[PDB]
Amino acid sequence: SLRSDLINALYDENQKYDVCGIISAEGKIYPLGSDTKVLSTIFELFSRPIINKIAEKHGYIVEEPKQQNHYPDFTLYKPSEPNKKIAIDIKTTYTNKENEKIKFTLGGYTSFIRNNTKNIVYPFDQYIAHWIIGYVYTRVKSSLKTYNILNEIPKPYKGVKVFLQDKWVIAGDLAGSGNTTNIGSIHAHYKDFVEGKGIFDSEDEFLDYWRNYERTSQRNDKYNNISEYRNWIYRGRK
Amino acid sequence: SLRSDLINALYDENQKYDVCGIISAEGKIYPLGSDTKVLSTIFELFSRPIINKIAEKHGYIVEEPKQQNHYPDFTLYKPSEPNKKIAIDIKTTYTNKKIKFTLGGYTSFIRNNTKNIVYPFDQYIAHWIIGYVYTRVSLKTYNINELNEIPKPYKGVKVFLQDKWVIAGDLAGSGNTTNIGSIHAHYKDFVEGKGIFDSEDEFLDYWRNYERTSQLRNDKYNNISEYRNWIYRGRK
DNA sequence: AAGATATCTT
DNA sequence: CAAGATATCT
Ligand SMILES: [Mn+2]
Ligand SMILES: [Mn+2]
Ligand SMILES: [Mn+2]
Ligand SMILES: [Mn+2]
Ligand SMILES: [Mn+2]
Repeated sequence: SLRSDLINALYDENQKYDVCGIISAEGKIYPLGSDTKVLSTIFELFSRPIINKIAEKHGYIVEEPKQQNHYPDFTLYKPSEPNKKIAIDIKTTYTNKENEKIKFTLGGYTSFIRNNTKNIVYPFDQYIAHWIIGYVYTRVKSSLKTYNILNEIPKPYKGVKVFLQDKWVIAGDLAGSGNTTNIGSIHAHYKDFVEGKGIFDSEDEFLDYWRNYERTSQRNDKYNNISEYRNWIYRGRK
Repeated sequence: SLRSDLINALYDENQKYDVCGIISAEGKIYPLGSDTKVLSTIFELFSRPIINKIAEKHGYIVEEPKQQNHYPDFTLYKPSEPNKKIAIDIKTTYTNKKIKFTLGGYTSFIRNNTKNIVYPFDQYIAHWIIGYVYTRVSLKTYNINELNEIPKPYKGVKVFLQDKWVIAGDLAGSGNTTNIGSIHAHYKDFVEGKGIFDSEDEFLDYWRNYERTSQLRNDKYNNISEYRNWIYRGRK
């Protein structure tokens, strides 16, 4: 499928190529930094050509937000099925030591999930799937000078791993951020995201949970986690 | 000076080079995107070796944050006087052809000496802003021989180095993330320092006492004139 | 002015 | 974990 081919292409590109710098049209290269702000951007730009190639191979149109601050990073759709759009979002996180547990922030829970056209390229109800291409990397004089046309240039990361999974599948029950009201993913090992070991039973449960999750702990008398939500649901949503 | 040599070096590097992609050790090039989140990152990495070069020429050690989410991008200090550090922070904004920058939070290091800062705030004697302004303009890969044909995600870029206080405005630059907003002016005003604050003392005091929401501010002050009136009322 | 867009630190 | 930080934009 488009999906099996997408993840295959991503997993494969990550194996065969290592980003190591920014290059100008004149051939001068500037090294990269080791913080997530830099790597998330690098990993996303590294993903863009692959995502588009595969989509074109499957007859899908690819569209990126025309305006900034609009989810998702990529919208894939066939003209023939305008209401079956697929949102693909690239997310990145780090770890100081490989194999440790990781967590991702999975977008806000007060924008498009609560409002059909809020901060999304197309209305939420036109997408039938929301995929997450998650990247994980172990943080790592040389990075201070410029280089000319590779191999010597030090790479600010170690053991980059990539996965593709449904957002609802890896969604957790605890916020991924406070003042920016983000859904938090499960806090588990990379293998757990690949195998889809989340906490919701269905996409509808994930949606209902985040659509009724309160903004601050002061959730006290509603629900703060999946167990409480199920009890809340059992009682009649009150 | 270090400042004049840095400003010059910045201008020259900007005139001489156009970043056009990310390159792998294998020679394959991925193009750049056209949003601030991407450009801010590129403009900053572009700034690093030059800031480091001039610092070396002047005998300053350069330190970047070891920890994420800590101001500033670059901490410079001479090995003899460690208590007189210079903070250099890169900021970026776009133009579809008057501009404004967010200038960092007003509830972190300026209210607490050790909050979100690499070194105590009181060890810094200067806070410089290297501002990049770009006019907003592929999904294919390229090789070295195709450098000149890689589409740039910007039509033109202008860079400036000014003191933070000098370009600071009086309205926030963000709400839930409580950032100071710069003045809303033309690129030339940032270069020439046509601010609103009478002094860095006034800038600091204004942002250290700016309330987070309009409700709170409406009892104190929402702009420069009101803060001045608040001062006269005895800071009450 | 308030709150979105992406992640991380305390 | 929560809350609030990191950078910008809508
Ligand atoms: Mn994007
Ligand atoms: Mn993304
Ligand atoms: Mn962890
Ligand atoms: Mn919109
Ligand atoms: Mn700290």
